[PDB]
Amino acid sequence: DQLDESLRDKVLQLQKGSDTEAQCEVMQEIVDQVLEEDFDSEQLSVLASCLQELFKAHFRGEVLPEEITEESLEESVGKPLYLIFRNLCQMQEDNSSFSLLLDLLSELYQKQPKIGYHLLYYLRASKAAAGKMNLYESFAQATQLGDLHTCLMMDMKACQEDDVRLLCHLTPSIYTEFPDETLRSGELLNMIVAVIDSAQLQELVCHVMMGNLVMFRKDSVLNILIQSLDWETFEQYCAWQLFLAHNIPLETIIPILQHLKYKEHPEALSCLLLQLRREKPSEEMVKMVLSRPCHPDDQFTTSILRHWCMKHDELLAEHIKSLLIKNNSLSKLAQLTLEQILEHLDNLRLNLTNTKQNFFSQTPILQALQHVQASCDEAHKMKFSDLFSLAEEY
Amino acid sequence: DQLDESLRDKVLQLQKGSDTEAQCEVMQEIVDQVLEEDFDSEQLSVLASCLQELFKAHFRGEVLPEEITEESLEESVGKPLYLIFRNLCQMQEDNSSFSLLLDLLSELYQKQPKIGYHLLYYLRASKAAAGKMNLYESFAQATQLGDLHTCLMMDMKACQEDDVRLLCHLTPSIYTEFPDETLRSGELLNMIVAVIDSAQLQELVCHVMMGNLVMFRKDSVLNILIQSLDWETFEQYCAWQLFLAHNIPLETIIPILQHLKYKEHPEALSCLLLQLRREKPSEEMVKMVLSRPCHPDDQFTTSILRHWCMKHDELLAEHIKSLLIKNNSLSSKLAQLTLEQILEHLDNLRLNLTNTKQNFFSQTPILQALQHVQASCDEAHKMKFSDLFSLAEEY
Amino acid sequence: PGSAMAKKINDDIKYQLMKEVRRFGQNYERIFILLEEVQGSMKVKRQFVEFTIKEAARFKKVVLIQQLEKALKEIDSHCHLRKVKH
Repeated sequence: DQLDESLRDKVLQLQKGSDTEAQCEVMQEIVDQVLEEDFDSEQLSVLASCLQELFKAHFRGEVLPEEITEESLEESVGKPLYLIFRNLCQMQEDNSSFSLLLDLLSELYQKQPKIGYHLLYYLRASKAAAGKMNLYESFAQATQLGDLHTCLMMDMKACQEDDVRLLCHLTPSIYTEFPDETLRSGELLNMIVAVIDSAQLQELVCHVMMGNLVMFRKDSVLNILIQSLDWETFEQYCAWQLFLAHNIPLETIIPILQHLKYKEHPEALSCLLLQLRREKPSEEMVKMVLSRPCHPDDQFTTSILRHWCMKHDELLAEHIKSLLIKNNSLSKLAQLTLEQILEHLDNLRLNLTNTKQNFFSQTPILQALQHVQASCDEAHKMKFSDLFSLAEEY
Repeated sequence: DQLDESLRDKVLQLQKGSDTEAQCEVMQEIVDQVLEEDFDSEQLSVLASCLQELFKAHFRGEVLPEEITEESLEESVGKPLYLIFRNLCQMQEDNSSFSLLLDLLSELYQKQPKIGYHLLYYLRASKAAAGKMNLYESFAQATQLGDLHTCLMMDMKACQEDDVRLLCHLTPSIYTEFPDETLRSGELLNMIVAVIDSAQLQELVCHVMMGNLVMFRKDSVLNILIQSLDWETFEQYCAWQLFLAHNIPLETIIPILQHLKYKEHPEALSCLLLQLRREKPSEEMVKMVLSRPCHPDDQFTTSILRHWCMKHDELLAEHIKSLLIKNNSLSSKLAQLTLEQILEHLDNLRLNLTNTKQNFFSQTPILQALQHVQASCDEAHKMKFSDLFSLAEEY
Repeated sequence: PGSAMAKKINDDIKYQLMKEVRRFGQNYERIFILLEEVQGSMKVKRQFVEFTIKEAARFKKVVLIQQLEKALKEIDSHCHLRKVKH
């Protein structure tokens, strides 16, 4: 016992005779000879073995046509192995053939772990699918683990190892028709930014601006980026570029700055630094700039301050006044925060000499300066002699 | 040709007793033994050869100390070869011994090209010269080439090959002290962005923003950028970052767009696309963006159009009219060809915008300009742009 | 064709080769130190070079492609001498 004898010739029928047209019409037979004769709930596994070796012609090479057109897709859905899917979309839910075919698939994916990202490709490529993705949902249900996200991530990772051109092609449709299982967590992001070249990164960046792709929501994003500080230089770099495309305000992610260490987060710091420049500084943004501790090597805080104060002398001075006074009142951490803020200001002052602009000589700073002198011992007052004594007059 | 015996004995004392202080006092003796009188002429040829064979001992071990303090610099430069520099720092451009002592170096440079960037180092390392780089200009106009730029480009490139950590250290004073030589040629930039990591990229980016480094000025940059279109991917990414750090207006370099090709400048297209997002669109910018060829796989155009048409709807519509006017009327052949491109771009935007809820094409200044333009073009196009032009009828 | 180790060592390499192409700078010695480690016939050894070229092109790493081209030259000559010798 092995194959079914009334079927043994059908196993090798289309093994040679291979012209696309006389293949799909010589395939509809195999569909309907499982309905009439039930073929158990176990005979499903034997047909999977002799079709895996049958369609090796297909899995190697490319899955995508050269020219990106609807008929170019239709040419690749016309391909023999893509008929099964055509059947599965036309059917109905309560129909017991909906699960029967599904269990043939859920067994064929089990042997060949690449039917998954094919399934995704079909459901976009073919217009017999009608865009509907519920068929992939049905598939991931059937799969032993039963989870859609876990399944999706397996398929995409397979695709990202096999045909990156396809992974880039699909990425808009995946993030669109499955927002819940995609947007929140950036494993799918990490997958993409680990294979995409400069052309593809642009390809994707345009989709975002066309509004044809969303890879982040404002609630999900800051978490993803936190996770990005681990990735490879260019993955991180690619991630920020995709973020910058999205138009979420920099305020949403400004807390990330607490997580950014000089000696180890340069890609992340660079991008953020070069973005912070073009921003009307909110109070919180100032607060975070000031919150990073003073290393003599870390030039980032004085970079961003010098730049902000050119463009926004007073608005900034206000912010420094508020926070200064706010921490003046509030002690152990208050004095450490105050000291750190004072130190930062001193670095800026020892820097700003190279310009004859006036930031440090305006009232809202001056006010806040002498005011916060009160709550100081000689340990501080003598260190920042120059800074304080710059505000002698009142 | 062979060595003078008074000099010869003291050569391999450095070799035998290889202890710092004594060697340098033994080397000081060679400086005083080069003066005397005539003392041949081309004796340095073999003199530099032996010292080269002697000093190739430290021309392998990387130069910058582990700790970078101003005393670590002075502590590190206490090498016998470096004292040869010290003497020249404590002289004058109009001395008999000077142009003779320099010629020793200019003969040694041929037998050890790594002396070039070593000089550069010393001048900025020791406060024995503080910052008197004038010595290098002498050194350059003393090389066979006699040109300073070309002489500098040789050492920095040599330095990039040999000690990229030094290259990142020297950059600021190179760009600072030789602005004329540096700020213009994209050779030094390419060089630099070809070896630096993202850690060193930030360091540069910060120097610029602190105002302690300028790597291009506005009248030079656009040319440097056209050149980088031909560089490696990351080299470009870095280039565009350093640009973003100088705060030269995007207006300056906007003409670059004519050059940017869909299929072959993805890096700069990205970089630019995300910079244009931040800008209030000017007349120029709108003209540039529209100028790009309509390529059905190029999404740069409608991407920046959409985003402008949605942050700055009125200002854009203004600019779009302005141009439509400037093209319908004022070489008609070229005019009509250019105007066709604009129309195609506009149509693409029209189609995109139907996936959202914005009354851009609704606003009047747009219609007035389209309405006008239709009556003055060939009837073949009038029917391709049916959908586009039809949206004006109701006026 | 080969062992469990080889099959996998070749996968670990492919991965690391891709990380290595995406590094900043122009030190490709790490790439070759790695490419020497590939397991199997000169066919597959040259398949690893071919692949690295495809990658380095995406990143326009022109010098690196030159040096990969020289490995390819050397892998070819050796193979040409194989037939001559055998």
